[PDB]
Amino acid sequence: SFVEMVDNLRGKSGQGYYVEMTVGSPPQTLNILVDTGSSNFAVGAAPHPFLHRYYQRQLSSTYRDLRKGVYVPYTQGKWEGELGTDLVSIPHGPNVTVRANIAAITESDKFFINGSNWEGILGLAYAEIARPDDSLEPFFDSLVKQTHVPNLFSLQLCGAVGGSMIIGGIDHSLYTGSLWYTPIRREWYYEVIIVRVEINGQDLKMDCKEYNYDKSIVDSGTTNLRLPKKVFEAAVKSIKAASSTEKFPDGFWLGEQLVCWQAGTTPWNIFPVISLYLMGEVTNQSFRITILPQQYLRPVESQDDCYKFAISQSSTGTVMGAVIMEGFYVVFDRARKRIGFAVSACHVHDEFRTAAVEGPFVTLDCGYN
Ligand SMILES: CC(C)[C@H](NC(=O)C[C@H](O)[C@H](COc1cc(F)cc(F)c1)NC(=O)c1cc(C(=O)N[C@H](C)c2ccccc2)cc(N(C)S(C)(=O)=O)c1)C(=O)Nc1cc(C(=O)O)cc(C(=O)O)c1
Repeated sequence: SFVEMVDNLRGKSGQGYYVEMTVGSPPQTLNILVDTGSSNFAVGAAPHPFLHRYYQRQLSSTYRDLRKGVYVPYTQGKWEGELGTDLVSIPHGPNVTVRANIAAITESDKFFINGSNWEGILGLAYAEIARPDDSLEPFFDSLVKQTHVPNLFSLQLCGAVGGSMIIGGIDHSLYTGSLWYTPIRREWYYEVIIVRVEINGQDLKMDCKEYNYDKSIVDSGTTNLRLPKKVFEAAVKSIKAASSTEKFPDGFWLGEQLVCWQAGTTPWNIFPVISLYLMGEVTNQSFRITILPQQYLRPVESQDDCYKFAISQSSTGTVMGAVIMEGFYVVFDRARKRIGFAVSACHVHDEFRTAAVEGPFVTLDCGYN
């Protein structure tokens, strides 16, 4: 109903945002990771060193085994298991219950995270990247087909963890400024197009096709801003440059090690802002999201302040992870093939620089084919 949905996501810093859900009759309560970079609904369905609870199909008078197996590889970990359907509802979501495909995770490899407090994954992307193939209708597609929930969801992910997932519409009480929309290039991943990248106003000077080699995606279930080999080296080089007045292990830039400062004395100001120019809704029109250092230096667990560098290389294209999403209010407007960004209530405060969604701007394409 909306207020009912605000603050429906928890997580522990750096381990992923989950929403509560229920599967089966009687209802079984599970914490489910919100993942826009995939398309399978899947829950642990067997004991595991990291699972404090799981799905027990036999205890469901509504479970229908589909007799198929399923394997899902992510960048990070992987799992396989048993396909089936069941009844699913979201306590602090809309007031509906839907029959949806469920993958019962029977074994997994580096998937579950110790102390993460979630036990499954909600893949909110399109059917074209469902496993085993696009015949396996994704939870959200079931939701819209089986009910009146509009084809739309929004994600307010908070840092410094909580946030909100508004299913079915836009809660205006949760963002300021205006919504800026970028076209979903193609309905598989949420694919978007980056037309320009700026660091403290310096242009990276690359052919805009490089920012999107071989795709750019918006993915609530990846931690980092991930950048293509070329773009990444160029960005690091500029962030290193602008902060060389300090010392870092040269593995810190690969994320393997931390940097520390004493409480309240982090030199935030020597870390540059990053600006991503996303393609607009009209010809030759952009807009930008600006990303503060408080966003790409993730705070990591003595009473010193320590940070991981949360920008990493990728060779499967750009991924606008939690790093990028945490500032902003993000609208996945499926009905209109577009992704909106506005600044969030829980945005990063700093008495000098602000994260912002701003525009319009102009340019003269940038997609990889
Ligand atoms: C099946 C596809 C839809 C699949 N989609 C995805 O992998 C993207 C998802 O968002 C996928 C889902 O989430 C997972 C969370 C886990 F804990 C484990 C895990 F395995 C996954 N995420 C990731 O792969 C991922 C998660 C994380 C990560 O840390 N996630 C945690 C839970 C999190 C923490 C804070 C905020 C939000 C989430 C990190 C990364 N990085 C590589 S990183 C270090 O940030 O740069 C990646 C995919 O693209 N698979 C695939 C991968 C590759 C490849 O990279 O090698 C190649 C292909 C292919 O066939 O083309 C297909």
